[PDB]
Parts: sequence; C-alpha cells; structure tokens
Amino acid sequence: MPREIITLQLGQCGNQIGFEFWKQLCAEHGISPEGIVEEFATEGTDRKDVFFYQADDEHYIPRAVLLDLEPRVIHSILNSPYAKLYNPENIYLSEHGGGAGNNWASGFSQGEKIHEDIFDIIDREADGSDSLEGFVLCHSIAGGTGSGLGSYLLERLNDRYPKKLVQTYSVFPNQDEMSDVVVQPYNSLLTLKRLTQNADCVVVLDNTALNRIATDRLHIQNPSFSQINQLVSTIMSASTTTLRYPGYMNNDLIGLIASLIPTPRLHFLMTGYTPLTTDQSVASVRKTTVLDVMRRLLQPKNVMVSTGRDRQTNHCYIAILNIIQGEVDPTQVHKSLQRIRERKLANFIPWGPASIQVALSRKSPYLPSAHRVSGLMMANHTSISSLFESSCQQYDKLRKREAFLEQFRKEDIFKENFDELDRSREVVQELIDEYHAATRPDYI
Amino acid sequence: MPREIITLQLGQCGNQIGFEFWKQLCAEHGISPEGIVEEFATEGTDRKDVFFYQADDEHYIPRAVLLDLEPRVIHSILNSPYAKLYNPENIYLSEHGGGAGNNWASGFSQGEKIHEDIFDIIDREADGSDSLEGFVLCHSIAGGTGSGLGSYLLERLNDRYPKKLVQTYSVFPNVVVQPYNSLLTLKRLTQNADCVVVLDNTALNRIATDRLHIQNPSFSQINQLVSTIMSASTTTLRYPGYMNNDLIGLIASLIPTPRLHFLMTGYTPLTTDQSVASVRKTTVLDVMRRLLQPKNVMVSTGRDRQTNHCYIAILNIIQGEVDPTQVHKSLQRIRERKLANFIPWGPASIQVALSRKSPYLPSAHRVSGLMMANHTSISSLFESSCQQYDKLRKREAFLEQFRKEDIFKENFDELDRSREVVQELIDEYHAATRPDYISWGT
Amino acid sequence: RKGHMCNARLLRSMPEFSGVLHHCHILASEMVHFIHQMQYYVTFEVLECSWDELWNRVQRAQDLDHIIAAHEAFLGTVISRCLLDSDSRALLNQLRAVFDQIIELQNTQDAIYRAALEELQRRLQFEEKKKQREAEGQWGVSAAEEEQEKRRVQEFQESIPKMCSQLRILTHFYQGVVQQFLVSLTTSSDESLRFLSFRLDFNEHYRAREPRLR
Repeated sequence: MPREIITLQLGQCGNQIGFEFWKQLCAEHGISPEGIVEEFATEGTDRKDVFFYQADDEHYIPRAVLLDLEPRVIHSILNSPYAKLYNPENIYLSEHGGGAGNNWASGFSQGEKIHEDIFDIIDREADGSDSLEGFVLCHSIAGGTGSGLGSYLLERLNDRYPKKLVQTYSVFPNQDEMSDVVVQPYNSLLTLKRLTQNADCVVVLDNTALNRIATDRLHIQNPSFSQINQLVSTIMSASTTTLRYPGYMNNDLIGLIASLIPTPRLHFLMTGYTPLTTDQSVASVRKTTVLDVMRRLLQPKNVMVSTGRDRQTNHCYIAILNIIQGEVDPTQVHKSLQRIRERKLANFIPWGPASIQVALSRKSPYLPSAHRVSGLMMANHTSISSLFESSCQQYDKLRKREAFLEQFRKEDIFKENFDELDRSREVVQELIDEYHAATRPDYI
Repeated sequence: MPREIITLQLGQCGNQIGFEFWKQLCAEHGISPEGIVEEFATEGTDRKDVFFYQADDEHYIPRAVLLDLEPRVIHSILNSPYAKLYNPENIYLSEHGGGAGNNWASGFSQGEKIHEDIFDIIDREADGSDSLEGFVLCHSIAGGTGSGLGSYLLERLNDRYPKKLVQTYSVFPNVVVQPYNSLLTLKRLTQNADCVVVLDNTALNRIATDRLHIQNPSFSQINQLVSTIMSASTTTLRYPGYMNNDLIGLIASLIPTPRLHFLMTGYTPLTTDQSVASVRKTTVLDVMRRLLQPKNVMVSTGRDRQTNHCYIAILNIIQGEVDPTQVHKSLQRIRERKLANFIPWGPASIQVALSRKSPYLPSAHRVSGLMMANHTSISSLFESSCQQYDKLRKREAFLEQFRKEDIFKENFDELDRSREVVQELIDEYHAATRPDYISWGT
Repeated sequence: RKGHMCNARLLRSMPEFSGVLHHCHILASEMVHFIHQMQYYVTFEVLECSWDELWNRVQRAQDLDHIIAAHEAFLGTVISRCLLDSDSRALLNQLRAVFDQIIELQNTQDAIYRAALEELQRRLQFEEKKKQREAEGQWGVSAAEEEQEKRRVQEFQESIPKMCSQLRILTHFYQGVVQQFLVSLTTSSDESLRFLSFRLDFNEHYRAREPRLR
C-alpha cells in the first residue's frame, strides 16, 4: 500500500528543503515539473502512490504543504519548475510575509496562528493520501518559522496524527559560526525542543556542516542556503529511492525509524553522504566496494552533520543505516558489514542495539545515478550530543545575556520570560545527555 | 413515447442558462445551431423529443421559454446562434422595461402581470411535448426576476399543472433586497416546486476557479458548469435507456418528502478540459471518491461542524464509458468508507447508474459522474438564506423597494413569511438528517 | 410516489384527509426512495452487464456450434438477476412480495386520491342549486340539502379514518413490512445483492427498525 508523507515546509530553509525534495522526488519518479508523468516514467517502478499523492490531474504531487510566514520562500517554491507537480491546494502562503523574525517563540506563534490554515493543509493531505504515514517537517532550527513554526507544525502533526511518525529535517544552526540572530540560539534550542517533544525524529542538517562538507568533500566553495536545500533534496531522493522503487527491506518510514532509533525519545539523527564528492569527481574506474563505501561514509569529510568534535562526548552510532543507491552486490554488502565490523569503520553506541543491516534495493529509474554506488548515511551518533550541547550552550548564552531578548520576549511563548528558550535548552541538554549515555554503556 | 421536459427561464441569467442548455442538448442529440439534427445523430437511440420539441423541419426545437423583462438579455438570447433552433412562440419578453429590479416583490408583481403569458407558454410547451415529465423553472432567488418571477411562475404552474413535476433551479447570488428576495424565492420553491436544485454561485465559482483555474468567474462559466451538470443528469432522458429516463423517479429518489426538496448537485470530473488528467482513467470508484470529497460540490451549503450534514439520498448518473460493475463496486466502497454520510430517516442511499453521455456531445471522460443528492448540508444553505432574509427584513433592508411592490406593499410580510419558510425548510432538512423525519409528520 | 406528494392536495382541505394523505405519503416516499437505489442495482446486476457479456460471448464464435453458446450466455446473464430457479424461488417470492406490497401501496394511493376527489366533489356539487336560487330570488337553506351536506361532511370526516388507518399502516409498512423479503436480502451472498443491502436506503422505518439496515 502507498504510504504518503505530508511534507511540511516552514521558514525559508524549510521551504527550500521541501521544494528541493519535491523536485528530487519528481525527477526520481519521472514526474515532470508540470506533474504530468514524464514519458520515461509511465512504466516506472517508482511507487508514485507511495511517495507522491495522485491529484485530479494524476500529477505525481507529493503531499507537500509549504507554510511560511515570509513570502520570499513561498514565491520561490511557486516559481520553481515543479509548481504543477504538487497540488496547489496544500500550499498555504501567509500574506503577512514578515516571518517569525528568527525567533522560535514567534515562529511557534505564527504556526499556531496559521494552525487553521496549516492544519487544514495537513488534514487535506492526509485525506488526499490513501495511507498517509505521517508528516516530515523541513525547517531551519535557527530561523523563527523554521525553529518556532517548525515546533508548531511538529506539534500540530503530532496532535492531529499522534499515531503518525513526525520526522523533521531541522536545519541545525552553525554552533561554530556566529549566528546572525543573537536570538538564533534560543530559536535553535526551541527547534531542538520541538524535535525532541513535538517531533518523533529529528535529522539535524547543520548549515555549517553543509558548507564544510560541500567545500571539502564536494569542493563546493561556500555552500549557499540554496546549496544546502539542493543537498537535502539529493539526500531525500536517495532516501526515497527505495520508497519509489519497492525493495525487500526498510520499505517504510516507521521501519527505518525503528531500525535507526533504539530510543523512542532519542531519535535525533545526524546526516552523512557517501561518497562525498562533487558530481565532477568521477571515481576513476574505482569499483566502490561496500566496505569502501562504509569507510568513506564513516569519514567525517562525508558526514553532513555539524557535530562538535567534542572529545568529552564519546560519539558512537546508536544505529547505523547505509542507504545505497545504484547497483550494489548484496554479497558485497555482507562483506562490507564484515569488513566494517573488523576495521571498526563505524563506531557504535555502547548502550543501544547493534544494528548493522546490509539491504540491497533499487534506485528510482527516473533518477540517474552518476556513481554506481551512492551512499546516504543516517546514523544516531553521540556526536549529535556534541552538536546539541553547542546549540544548548548558544541558547543559554542568548537567554542569559539577553541577546536579541527583545525579539525573544516580544512573543507570547517568551512574554513572561525566556521560558520557551529555557525549556528548549533544557530539552536539548536532556537529549544530549541521553545521547552521550547511549554512546556510554549506562544509557539503558 | 418521447418524454419531454418544459423549461421556463426567468431573468437574464436564467435566459442565458436556458440558451446554453438548449445548445448543450442540441450538441448531445447532434442538433445544429438551427436545431437540425446532425447526420451523425439522425439515427441516434436518444429520445430527442424528450429534451427538445422536435420540429417537423428536422429541427430539435427545445421546449424552453426565455423570459427577460429587460430587452438586452432577451435580444441577446434571440440573437444567439440558437435563434432558429428555439421556437419563437415559447419566448416571452416583458414589454414593461422596468424589470423586476432585484426585488422579489417587484418580480412577483411582474409575474402576476404576465401570469397568463407564462401559463400559456407552459401549455404550449406541453402541447409540443409528447410525454412531458414536468416543468423546470430556472431562476435566481436573489435576482428580481429570478426571485419574484420564480414565485409567480411557481404559483401559476402549481395551479395549472399539479400532476407535472415542479423543478426549481435556484441560482444563488455570488441588491439590498437580495435577502428579502432570497426568502421569497425560498418560500416559492418550498410551496410550489416539488424539487429545488440549489446552484450556489459562491461554491460554483470556487469549484470553477479551483479546477478550471478561472479567476474572478463571470456568469458565463457558472452557467456552463450548470449546463454540463444538467446534461449529465438528463443523459438518461435524452438517450432512451432502461431505467430512470424520467425526472419523476429522480425527484422521488432525492426528495421523497416534498418539503425536503433541497437537491445538491455534483459534477465529475470537476476540471476543465484543459485540466489534463494524466493517463488517469476516471473510474466509477475514482469519480465516486472525488464526489465524496466535498470540495467538488458547486453549492455553498454551510458545512456546520455542529450540524452533522448527511446525504438523505444520492443518485450518481455516470455518463460515458462507465462499467456497471465498477459502478457497483464504487457504490459499495463509498458506503463502506462512509464517503457519504446519510440521514437516520433512511439508510445510506447511494445509487450508481451507468449511463451514456450523448454521442453527439463530446465526453472527454470515459466515466464521469453527476450526483443529484438530497443532503442535510443544504439545510445550512437554507439557514444562510433565512439569515440573509432576516437580516433584510429585521431592518427592512430594501424592504422599501419591495414595499413599492405588492409582496411587501403593506409591510415586509412576504419576505418575513418567506424567511420563515426558508428556516422551516432548514429545520425540516435537519430533521431529514435526523432519525425522526419518518415520524416527524406522524 | 409523485401522487403521494401531489394528490394529498386533491382534498388537502379536510382534517379527515390529513392522516391518510400524510401516512400514505410517508409510505410512498419510503418505498420509492428505497427503490431508487434498487433501480440502478437492477439496471446493473443483469441489465448493464449481461448485454456486454453477450457481445463478448458472440465475439469469439467462429462456427455454428461456437455461435450457439453466444446467445445462451446472454440468456444466463439476464436470467441471473431474476431468481427464477425453484431453489432461488424463496428469494424470488420474497422480492415478489415486495412487488406485491408496492402494488398494494399503489392501490392504497389510488384509494387515497379517490377519497381526495370523489369526496371533494360533494363540497361543490350542492353549490349549483343555491347559486342559481340566489339569482332566481329564492332565499333560505333547503333542509334536505343542508341535511345531505351534513351527512356528507360527517362521512368525509369519519370514514376518512379508514383511509387514515390504511395510510398509517402504509407509512409503517413501506419501511417495516419489507423485512420479510429483506430477511433473504440481508443474507445477500451475491455482491450485487450485498450492495443492495448496503444501500437499503431511504426507508424512514427500516434502518431505524430493521436491524440489517442499521
């Protein structure tokens, strides 16, 4: 049965992630930007019902609701080639293009104020999807709508669909880079709290890591927010390749969440891409072994998560899932598991179930893969506890020094005090402590 | 024997809709703009005398009367390419160029002034009709001619043709006396029409804009959508089938109670021909699921969360290549999924009839679905009409204009009793959604 | 159905012609609204499908024997929705009991309309003599005519109860008495008959009363 996902885009970064993911899904399923299925995808093996909702025009339309309080991202999404690919009725655009002002409290207020409109789009997508599994919230942890509206959207999806998985593509702020929002620390903390409480699983997409990985591994000088959104789209297309092309294992989001999240609360996932190189980096007659792919993904130059290289937090993978796109030999997958276990190519959490699965699945036929073996890494590592600690410390620095506290206290969430930011930092700290415990034998 | 239908068009919008419907019927039976049946539709199995009066010059003369108290609309209707197609003896234009003036009272006064003329046209259409099922009056409850003339025509038709079905096509406005007129037209439909089909302009425009992608809809597109829905509902009468070839059966199916005559309409696919359904066979099940979606209804009936709107009865006439087995599967799946919520005054009435679209009228969908459903959600639209009428009557808004006319000359009592009738209809429709409508009259 | 909605107004001027009109209207409305879905169900069980089945069966005949079965298959397709088998004669007789009840309600509505017209004739038949006598210069009310009119009005008010009770039984029965046939219809093994059981609708006394309908 198809399992549609309601892609909720909040903030500029979230709208870019959602639009790029929709474009990547249309390309991989062979759906043209007008939604009219591309001529090469009529016989496509893509489970278009599974990934995209079939509109009245039969356009392969992902159940995507783009809700942003700033009109710039909404206009760019509506101006993308894929405008007719997705259903227009699920895109709610706030005429007040003022945004949340990089304040998570203001973002949550905006999400709740557009809760009727956004919850309407979410429920419309659920009714328009045969077996809508849950909602995927692409937003920015440092933005106001992305962090705040991301929290509001995650909470709204959890309340309307408590039995539906709430996955978040939360753009974590640069903990090593001075955020332009002094209240961006509070916004990041609130987005992390939303990920921990109103979201079932949070994929932290640290823009500092995006720039670092693009510059060092992909040789992309200064990755832009557009570049981060494009990378997110490529990673999403890699993760949904097995969604469009039906495989034998990990056929649903709930199954992937179970295989990657031994702790129901500690579902915050760090990201990595393997091989991490520019498309111009043609692996010269290099038969990428499954073990070689595992080593390259485990290489920090290939991880797309800005996890502070904190020697205090013993980063270890709670669960490791290697999503391989292309022609991958299943026997080579078993050999890769053996070689990675022997060479310790991946460090696992000491207090989580050992999950090293080698599953062979096909990519979307409409999505051409330049590398015979492409790799997307979703790993639950305690280094995310380092990134969460950096975010929490930044949030504490903003709350304690009243950095952008005028903007934070201007919203009802922090009207009395920076309670929303403080509870957010507390939730982030608790998650970081639990993740460090998970890498430690004492988590259980 | 042919089973004709007498169509009375009141007001400018009604006359335009009548001209469009006559052209649609002509295209369905393959009748040219002069009414002459096309060579490809001469040997049709359609009973064209059922929809249009058959002129001996091989012209399908629609048994329609185009009535407009303003010469502009009447002249445009008689200047249309269907001027020779429509019989001129059935078209009456009020020489009194004052019109009904968007007042139900003035419309009723004008209708009383031309009561003999309308009854004469109805009788002439019956004479030109073989086995006429009844008369359908198309008018706007907020317009002057539509509301007042609808009431006058309904009273005259109830007096002259009680054994013929009384179909009313209420075209809701998208006039300060518009609320009193709405009450008056609601009273007229509830008192002299055996079945009233609500065509709300707000929801019709919303559906047209959502599917046809038309911004700021004009009356023409709403009239075209109404004509398409009517042709899909009349495909059984136009093409002599095996069952439901008469409007009486549909009226009994949707309004077994004459008072709960509020029939809502649905069209599938509700998308422009430009809206390209990519290799999507609009199956009976797909069309049913789209109709189960309230977004495809072209009637602005209040979706009250407090009132559990439910379909008292639903009959889907699928015109085109629609499989009867797929239709039965779609009906069963809609009943099981409760895509249509039904009243306790009668169990889940969801009927699926596989019908053929007229061969001379091109049908882009292999299986399309037109729904004539009596649902309690229309009771919210009745509540809205009653509220508008009360808003005008309580302050007598444009009650002065009706006071110039007989219906409100003494006071705004015609609009007040009319709004009372609309409220009573809303309450009755809610009872029809309730289990007690069987014993409500008991 | 149209008469139950219309002919009540033939003599909808006497309270004696109220219970009969309303109750018989309830009966007719329930039966017709229930049969509205049954019309399409019959139009598709063996009507819409059997013709195409016959066309397909004849579509492969390439011999006299090959064409022999082409029409026999259409015969079976059409005959399937008639329950004409002696074993199926239980459900067939139940359905014919439904048809008999529809015929009986037709006769009841005919009686109701006769009461609405013949009994409405007395209210105006006697007005001719008085109308002419007024012009002729006569005065007073004829005792024989007044007493005859009083007897006719009393008959129209008291014997209308026979119509009222018959129509009340009809109002109850159109959705209730259908249960003897519906016992078999509720056990619809055929998916088409199960669809009829899923849309055994618009009764006003079957879903509320008959357990299978609600």
